[PDB]
Amino acid sequence: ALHRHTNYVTTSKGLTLLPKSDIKNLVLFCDEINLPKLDKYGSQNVVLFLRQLMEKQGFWKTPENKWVTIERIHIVGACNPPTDPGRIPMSERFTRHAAILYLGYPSGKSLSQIYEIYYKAIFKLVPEFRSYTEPFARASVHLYNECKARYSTGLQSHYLFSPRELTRLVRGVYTAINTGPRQTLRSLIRLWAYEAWRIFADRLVGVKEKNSFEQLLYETVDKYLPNQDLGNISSTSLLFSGLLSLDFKEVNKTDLVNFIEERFKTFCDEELEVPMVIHESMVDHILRIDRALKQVQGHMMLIGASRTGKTILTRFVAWLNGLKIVQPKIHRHSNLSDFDMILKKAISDCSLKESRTCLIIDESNILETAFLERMNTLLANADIPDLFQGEEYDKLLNNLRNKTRSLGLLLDTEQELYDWFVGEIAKNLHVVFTICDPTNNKSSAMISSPALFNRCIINWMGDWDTKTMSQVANNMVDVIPMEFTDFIVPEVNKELVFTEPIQTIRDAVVNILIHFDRNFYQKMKVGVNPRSPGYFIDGLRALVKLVTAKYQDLQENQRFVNVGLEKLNESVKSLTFEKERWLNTTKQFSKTSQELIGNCIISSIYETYFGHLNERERADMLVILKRLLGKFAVKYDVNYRFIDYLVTLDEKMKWLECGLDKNDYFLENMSIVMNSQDAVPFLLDPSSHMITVISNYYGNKTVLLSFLEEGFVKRLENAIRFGSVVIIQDGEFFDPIISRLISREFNHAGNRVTVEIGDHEVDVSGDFKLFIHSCDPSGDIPIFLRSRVRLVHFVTNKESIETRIFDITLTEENAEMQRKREDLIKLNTEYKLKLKNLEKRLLEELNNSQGNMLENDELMVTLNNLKKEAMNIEKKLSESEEFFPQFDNLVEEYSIIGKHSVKIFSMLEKFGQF
Amino acid sequence: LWEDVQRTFETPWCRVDVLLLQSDLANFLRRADELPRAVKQFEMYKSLFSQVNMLTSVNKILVELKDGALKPRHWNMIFRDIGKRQIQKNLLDKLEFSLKDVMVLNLTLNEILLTKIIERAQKEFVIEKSLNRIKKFWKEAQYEVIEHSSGLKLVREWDVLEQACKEDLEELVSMKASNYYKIFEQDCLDLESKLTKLSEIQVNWVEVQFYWLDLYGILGENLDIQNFLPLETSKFKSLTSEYKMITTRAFQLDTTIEVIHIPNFDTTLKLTIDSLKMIKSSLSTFLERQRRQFPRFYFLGNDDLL
Ligand SMILES: Nc1ncnc2c1ncn2[C@@H]1O[C@H](COP(=O)(O)OP(=O)(O)O)[C@@H](O)[C@H]1O
Repeated sequence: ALHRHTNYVTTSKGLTLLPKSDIKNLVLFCDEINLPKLDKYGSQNVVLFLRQLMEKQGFWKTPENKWVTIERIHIVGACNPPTDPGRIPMSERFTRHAAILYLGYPSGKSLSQIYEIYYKAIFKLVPEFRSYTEPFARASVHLYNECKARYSTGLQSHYLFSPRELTRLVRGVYTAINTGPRQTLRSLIRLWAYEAWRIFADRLVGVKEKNSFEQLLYETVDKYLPNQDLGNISSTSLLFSGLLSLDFKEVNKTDLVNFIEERFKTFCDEELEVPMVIHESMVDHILRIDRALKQVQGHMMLIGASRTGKTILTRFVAWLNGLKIVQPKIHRHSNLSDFDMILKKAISDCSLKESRTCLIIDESNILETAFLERMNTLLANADIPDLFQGEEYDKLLNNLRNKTRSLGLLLDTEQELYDWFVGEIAKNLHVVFTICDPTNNKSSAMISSPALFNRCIINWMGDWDTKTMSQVANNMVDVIPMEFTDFIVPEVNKELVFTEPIQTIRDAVVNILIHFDRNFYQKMKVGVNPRSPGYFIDGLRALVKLVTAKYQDLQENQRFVNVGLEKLNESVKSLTFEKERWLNTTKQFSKTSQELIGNCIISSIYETYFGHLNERERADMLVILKRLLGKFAVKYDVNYRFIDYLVTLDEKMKWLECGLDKNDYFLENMSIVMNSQDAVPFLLDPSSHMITVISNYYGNKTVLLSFLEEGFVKRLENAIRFGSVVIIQDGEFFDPIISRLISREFNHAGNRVTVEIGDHEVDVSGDFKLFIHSCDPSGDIPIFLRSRVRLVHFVTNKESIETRIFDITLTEENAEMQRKREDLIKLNTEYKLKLKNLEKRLLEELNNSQGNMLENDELMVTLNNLKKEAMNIEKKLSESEEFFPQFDNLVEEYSIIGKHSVKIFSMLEKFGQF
Repeated sequence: LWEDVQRTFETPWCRVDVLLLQSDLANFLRRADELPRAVKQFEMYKSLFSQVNMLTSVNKILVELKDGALKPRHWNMIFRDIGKRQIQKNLLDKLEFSLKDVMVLNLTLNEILLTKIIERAQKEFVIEKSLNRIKKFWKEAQYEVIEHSSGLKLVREWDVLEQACKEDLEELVSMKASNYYKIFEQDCLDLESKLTKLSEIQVNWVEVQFYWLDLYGILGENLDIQNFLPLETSKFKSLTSEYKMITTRAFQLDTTIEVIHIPNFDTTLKLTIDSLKMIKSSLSTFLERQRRQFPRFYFLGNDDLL
């Protein structure tokens, strides 16, 4: 930092000095002087360097070992009180040399005058309300005071208020008045309220504190600006934006939503394609991000939860304002030099070319504290001196000197050139941090950092509320047909319903999905929910595709049965009149079509949520989902089995042949892995027995990689270009270069689909699958990966004992009952296949028996045959009607046995752990 | 205008540019109406306007078939399966057919089969681009040469080319998984064969060069040690002479890959490395025989003992 303003010199008695470059004295303002961390032995070296500079008046060059005597350079530091969090105490050996001055807040009453001067300044644009300069200021000050007392650090660690908030509010009020239309008192009050919302209540967490701030705003307005014409001051009730008009005026909600939709469609088309749904919170946050990006040093920190839309929302808002989006393409083996080069390129584009970039820094786009320090230096100042120093400085000053000449402005001094450079960076570079969970150590360090927290506008997206989920679901379940279930409006409590009052099956579906998501997060997740619905969206998409597929299947089966019935009516033998009876399945179709939506909901929820659950958690949450379906008026197959419903016999035999176990848990896990291929599957298993199984499924096409080997980055680029299944042996590690592959975010063209990996664009064959595989369940995965990927647990938990001993007990306690249990379902399934087989046999035989007589003997004998399987089907159904009650009665006894067995095994495993 | 539009219809497809074609079609549309009614009543104006509207009706098709992925094989398939005719090979292989043929193919209707064949065209070009990149890289690769005290030439930076050869071999292996590999098999197989031979020569060469450097410090410099081991140094001098001739003839080629065509190169390097390993074993046995006579030499090592 000193290299720009200091000039090393040499003298015989004056071995190298480091004085001013100019003739003016130099004052080193070291802000946050007590912030740097201290070594493990308890000594922070930067403070000792400062003491050396103030006591010894010099230091030692580390390459050359020469005493450098600083000349007429003064040291002025600034520090928060040591009692503040993160403030390391300073040694008395350093502060012994410095005069300490305490600067408190300006008494709380002087703030009134200090900002009344600002309001008198900014009301020169609107003289008609000159007399309102004094009220506003007091109100503003009062607001600040209240927000300082209500929202303390005890609630949230980022609830730090200061007069800087008041200055931001005054600048916002001016920059809305300056570019706004002719104003009225109601308009000014609403404008001030909007700016107050954006300054004080953006960082607030939870609806309770937002409502508290809203009532505080109402009280302040009624106390200091007792106007009589005002609307609702709620966050979504007032919307100020210059996207529609050329001014900055409060816009109607409907026009804003229509414009946002018609622009978002174009953005999804011409830019990267991500099918997305527009809702009210999206519009509000688009306005917030637009306001932040519009100002000069507009940096934002979006603290929400994964899969909320923050990154793509920032990209959309940048595209609206014509900002070049730059995202650091870093990976696991990316060091500080790569980040420095990326920042250098971004700065060069920002200043030497006036590119107006928008650097989106994710939480995971920083790996060590050096990246965060680079962000601090870039944000606190408007430049990073460490990038441009030494000879690289000499080039920069050259590139400035040419460039500043091309703008028609003359600047020959180095200081003037660098000041123009800093100003261009400040007014052209916007940094938008996006962090998923703020309780993580990296994200907590990002938030608590002084430069970021003081320069960035903390916008707390938070997780989706029930209104946003209802809007998204309504816009997502409006594509699939539901004109066959014959829904009847059910009687439910007003608290249970989330969307508009239930009048159709679609509202019931969205209510069930929202309620199950809430219950699932209530059971699995504890305390606060830093997880935004990615399960909800994936479940909605799965339900869409599954309803479509199941209704197509039902249509095909109905068509087959109807054409068979027409043929039998056409066939005019003696026994076909009884196949008129056995074609009563047209009556069964009416019952099985009513339960289609319920079965599809259960199967989609099972595919999405239960991938990473135990054998008992799956049962409990399935019971919860069934009681939720029963709470509303949607029906489902009472004896529903996921394996039977989704996977067919052929696929199950293929999986068993490939090497999969006989467990129902493993069959369900494999069904989840294979059936759901809209998202990458993440197979977790301690034994690697699945890695071979998948390979056995894909023969010679399987390619095994890992995130540890050096050539992996290239090898995938081959497998991704020639269509070979990829299994990555490690998943706990993850280099974000595969990021654009984890989320299906491709660059389409005429007929070639292209994906960006690192900085290479590679063509996707279309035969390429990706399975991520992990071994240790103890290992963690990045929040970006975990919420995008279909996590499937292949572990053999303790609860696997609970069922397994049953299969032993019933084997050696009721041998006949165990024998009938398996063959009941086995014969049932093979009957549902072979009766259809015989029906199409009969149909094609009738096709071949149009007018012959000798051929009818085979028709008659097969007609008599089909009666046998009809009797067996009826007998099996009648026997099951009594077997299932007895089976469920018999389950509970051996469940009692297993309750003790699992505890015994847990004690044994704790013994083994010791 | 009729002469101009007839001339623009006869330009070879290998030279047609859509950017100027748009302006030319705009001019044709502008100048169609200004023709007198004598042209309008005749078939000349009607045919001209119909052909101009045919050209302007499809413009995505023209730019898609202007892509580099298209090849004479694809043009032959398009002509045979859509145009129902055969194109002269000289007219086809150079893509010099006129725009009238493109009109004949009727891009408006057969666009579904057109896109079906173009998709295959881009995937085959995905394979061909990797093949061309590998060939271009290995037609310009060369070692980095230095000269030490002796007249021998030494290679530096083995990795920058060894890793490239290994990665290219892995790429050529992985190309077999692609469905559209059959047409490119006859070239990929030969390229893989050449790269395997080059990789074997590289593996022998790095070891030969390393062992020769290691032994040059021991033998060939100190006269005393060569006197104690006359057979070893006598063999070493002949090895150095043969290696010098081999390396001079090898770097007289300006390309790394062409060493696979040098007569008796890989076997020569195998013999050289075998003889160097035998000389190293002889040194080890001599040093151990010296140490077993005065065992305190076990506290010194090899360089000190030498
Ligand atoms: N309104 C919405 N409609 C549909 N999907 C959405 C919506 N908002 C977010 N999503 C889902 O959440 C993801 C958000 O993407 P992105 O913003 O890039 O990641 P992050 O939210 O973690 O920053 C998208 O993949 C999208 O599928």
